[PDB]
Amino acid sequence: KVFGRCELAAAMKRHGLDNYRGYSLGNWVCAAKFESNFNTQATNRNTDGSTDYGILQINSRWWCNDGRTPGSRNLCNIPCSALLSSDITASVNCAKKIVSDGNGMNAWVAWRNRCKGTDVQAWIRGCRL
Ligand SMILES: NC(=[NH2+])NCCC[C@H](N)C(=O)O
Ligand SMILES: NC(=[NH2+])NCCC[C@H](N)C(=O)O
Ligand SMILES: [Cl-]
Ligand SMILES: [Cl-]
Ligand SMILES: [Cl-]
Ligand SMILES: [Cl-]
Repeated sequence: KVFGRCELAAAMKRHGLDNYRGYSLGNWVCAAKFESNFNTQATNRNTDGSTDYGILQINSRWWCNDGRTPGSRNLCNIPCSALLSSDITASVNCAKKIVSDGNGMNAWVAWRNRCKGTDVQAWIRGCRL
């Protein structure tokens, strides 16, 4: 599923991401924009052989099981495929665990490089939330 901008903001809010660990909804929408262009089915292989999955490009190295990332963990206790569903529940629950992990949203390199410090409120502007 390719979400609309306000559509995703709404879904993220419903699943409790808005201001989770102090990160406003706009941060999460901006992160999803540059990670996946709002596409739940996005996948990208990393140089190390792990793969990033879903709207927030969650990595098999630590967070999900894909059966093909040697030495990896599955800290969200899910198959990586659950992160590609049109229902964003698994991605949000896993993102909550990731952002609690110590480095906040810097865990997402695209957020650090393209969203951090910017006017992230623009991402939810005009949305009936
Ligand atoms: N959120 C991340 N993927 N961070 C990268 C390092 C992972 C971190 N050492 C951990 O607790 O698994
Ligand atoms: N070149 C870019 N990546 N621009 C993204 C900024 C989008 C802007 N915050 C908006 O939603 O209207
Ligand atoms: Cl957009
Ligand atoms: Cl594996
Ligand atoms: Cl599995
Ligand atoms: Cl933080």
